[PDB]
Amino acid sequence: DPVQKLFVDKIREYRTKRQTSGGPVDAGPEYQQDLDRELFKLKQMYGKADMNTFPNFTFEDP
Amino acid sequence: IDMEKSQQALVQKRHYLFDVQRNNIAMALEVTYRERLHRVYREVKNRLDYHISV
Repeated sequence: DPVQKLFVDKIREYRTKRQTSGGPVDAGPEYQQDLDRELFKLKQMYGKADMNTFPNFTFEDP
Repeated sequence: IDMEKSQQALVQKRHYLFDVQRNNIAMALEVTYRERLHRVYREVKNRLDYHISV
């Protein structure tokens, strides 16, 4: 299976990558910008409530 | 005579109105109960879905 140098090439690029995975290597600030935009949009689709607790209701009777 | 008898019989069911009122109000309270339960379940599932999607 290692006969094809392509497999090993991909494999050890992958490995070096995982070792570098101490952080997302070469993310690039455009990565962060995309994250920013899509995370907002997701949040608005999910509302504005604090995403940490059980938002209380105090339900109203007739 | 028979008209008076008819009134007397009509008296028997003179309570049904309030029976209906009670049934309606009680079941409305039950409606609020159940919908509150379902709504809290909805909110919790949605809130955790946020993080799953993240």
